[PDB]
Amino acid sequence: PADFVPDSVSGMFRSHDFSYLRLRPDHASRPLWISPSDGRIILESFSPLAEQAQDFLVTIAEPISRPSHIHEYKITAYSLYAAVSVGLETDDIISVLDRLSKVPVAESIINFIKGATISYGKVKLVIKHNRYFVETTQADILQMLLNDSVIGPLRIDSDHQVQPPEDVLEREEEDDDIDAVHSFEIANESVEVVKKRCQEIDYPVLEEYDFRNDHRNPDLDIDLKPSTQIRPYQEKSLSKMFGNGRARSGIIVLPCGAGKTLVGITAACTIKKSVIVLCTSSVSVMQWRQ
Amino acid sequence: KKRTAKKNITPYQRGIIRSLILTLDCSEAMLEKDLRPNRHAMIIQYAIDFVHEFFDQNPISQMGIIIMRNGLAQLVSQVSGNPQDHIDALKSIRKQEPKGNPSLQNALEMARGLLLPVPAHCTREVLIVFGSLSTTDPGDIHQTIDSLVSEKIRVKVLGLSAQVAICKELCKATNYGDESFYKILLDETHLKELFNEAVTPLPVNKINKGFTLVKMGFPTRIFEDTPTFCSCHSKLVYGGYFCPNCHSKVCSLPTVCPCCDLMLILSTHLARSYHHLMPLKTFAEVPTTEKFRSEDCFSCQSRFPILKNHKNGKLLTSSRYRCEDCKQEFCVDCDVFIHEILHNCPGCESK
Amino acid sequence: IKPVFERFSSVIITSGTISPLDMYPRMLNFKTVLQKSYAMTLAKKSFLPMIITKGSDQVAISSRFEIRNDPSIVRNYGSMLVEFAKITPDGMVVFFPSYLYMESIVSMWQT
Ligand SMILES: [Zn+2]
Ligand SMILES: [Zn+2]
Ligand SMILES: [Zn+2]
Ligand SMILES: [Zn+2]
Repeated sequence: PADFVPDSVSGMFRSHDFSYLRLRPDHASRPLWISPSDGRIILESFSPLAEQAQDFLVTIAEPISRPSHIHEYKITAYSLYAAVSVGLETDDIISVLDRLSKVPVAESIINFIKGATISYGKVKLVIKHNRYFVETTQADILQMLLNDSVIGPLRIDSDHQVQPPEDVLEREEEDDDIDAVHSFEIANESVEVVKKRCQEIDYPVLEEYDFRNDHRNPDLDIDLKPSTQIRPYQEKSLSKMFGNGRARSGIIVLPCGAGKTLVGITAACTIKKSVIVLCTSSVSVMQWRQ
Repeated sequence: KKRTAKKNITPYQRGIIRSLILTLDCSEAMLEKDLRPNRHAMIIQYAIDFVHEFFDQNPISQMGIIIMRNGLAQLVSQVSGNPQDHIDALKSIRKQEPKGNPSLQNALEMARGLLLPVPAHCTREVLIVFGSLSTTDPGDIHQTIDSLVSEKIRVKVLGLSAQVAICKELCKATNYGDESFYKILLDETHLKELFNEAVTPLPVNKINKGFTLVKMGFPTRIFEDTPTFCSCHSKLVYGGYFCPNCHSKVCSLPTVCPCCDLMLILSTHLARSYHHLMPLKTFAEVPTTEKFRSEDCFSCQSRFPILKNHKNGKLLTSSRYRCEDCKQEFCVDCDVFIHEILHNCPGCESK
Repeated sequence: IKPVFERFSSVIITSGTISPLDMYPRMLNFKTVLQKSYAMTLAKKSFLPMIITKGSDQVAISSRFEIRNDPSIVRNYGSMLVEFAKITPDGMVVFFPSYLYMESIVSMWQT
């Protein structure tokens, strides 16, 4: 498959015991209580940094319980990817959680958090001459691109070309990561192989969508008017999906019938390239259009 | 490390009688989300609390409530001396929701009109709980402010999270120049104490003004029960008071006689006043190592004194905050209680 | 300038803003003695310089791009201005970099 199971891997990390599990020394002085084995975060009223802790937990995971006294924590692989893309420091976040949470930080949970902080939503995909290449702003991205079977083996040793970046961008890697770093140009055949390798070796790359570098695609007959309705969840989802500069292909669950396609229309206008729209059924397609 | 008032330097005069006309703020601004329900709900709740408190401590005054909706000042409680009416009015309002812009000018003019009947010995006042950051005036404002200060009408306002120049001018203007009355808040607890300090009478340094003897008389409770009959609400009420002079029944109150129109009181109101006039010297916190006094409380008998040499613990302080004139100790709880609730200093009473 | 520095002997230069205090000896080609700057000794903060480089979209903004529209920038600035108008009490100023800039910006703000 060309996709990685980790996106829908949410629903685990909830199980513990009392013999092997020791009492967290921070339990004596801990405004919250991050239950690691259960994946929970019992952030009682004693937490003075409750807002920041809740923000960090919602980024990294999904807070299942939000009681009046204390909160709850749940594990979500998609939530883990979102937290990794959040940009917070992994070590600093772990230290803050250990300080606030009375329970000590679990080994498996700590390792998952550390992996998500850098690896999760932090893959390196360099670009040369405004295209997709095998590199990374960080050191890890460049090593992965060099060792990538499709990124490296299918990537030409030339560091970057404006024309190759516009046309060929090992296919047109418009879904690559930040460009203008140490990287080398790649061909225009097999992005399917590249993404298959990324999902197989579990490489969540912070992808973008360089629409202006989509030189092959002429700008389609798009009227870039945002006059359609905008909603708070809609605009925040747009902010999340557009990422930095160029947009990116992503997944966002939305309330259907509540202006779900509005953000999609806005993004399609934003890229100013060839876009198509799909709804459930053709009759439903007409109904949504009307 | 202490947070105490250094000294009270007007312990000679206050306005004992009052006629305070609290004016709320019910306008679109008060609907933002900074205080837990909103501005507005929390405001009205604390307003109820303040009404109870103020009509307790100043039980001889009146009060009227004013809102500011849609740029209009709509009186919601006539100036009256019965707390329950105002309480009910606020109850009613709290279920209604704000709109329009706050028209400070209109509210001011409505007040100035409202307080005309108040006689000379009675003192006027207003308390704007201003919440927004603008006004919308249908006239000159400095005109009104000048009329106000001409009519000897002190004004105190409690802005929300900002400072508005005109309001600062307003407070500085009416209060004989001495600017201290535009206190604005930074926290809910700060707000509670704001209202609390609004409760007391208000001195700064009073100009020499007319001081006037006021006729009033005290009633005597009635006895009969079935003869229920009232001359202030025209009902049957199982027994009340008698004006000493008008000589007509009046349902329970410190109210004004509705027949011959003279003030009625028992004394306990006058006792509250006495408490406000001449308070105590602020209790001093005894020196940590220089006290060498009795190891107990005095009014109470607490065991919270010291610890005798404990590196940092004893180096901290010696809970012996002791009043001056009687020069007897008192634990922190006792001193807080004396200076808050009952003002007869225990030891200073006894000699 | 040269004639006045030739004519007069004791002259002063003063402003609440001059910086750096060496460009002026360079450009105007004149001799000085005391080039001193004074520090605001305050027992309190008293003012909050800031550099709002990124709007809500966390996007770098300026007027440098053009003298034109780019609805991202426009909407960002408009949001900035309106939230300030909500928050500050009476009295606020802005200083656009050039007149045509203001003309276009406000025209399409009214848009
Ligand atoms: Zn009656
Ligand atoms: Zn009478
Ligand atoms: Zn005691
Ligand atoms: Zn005493």
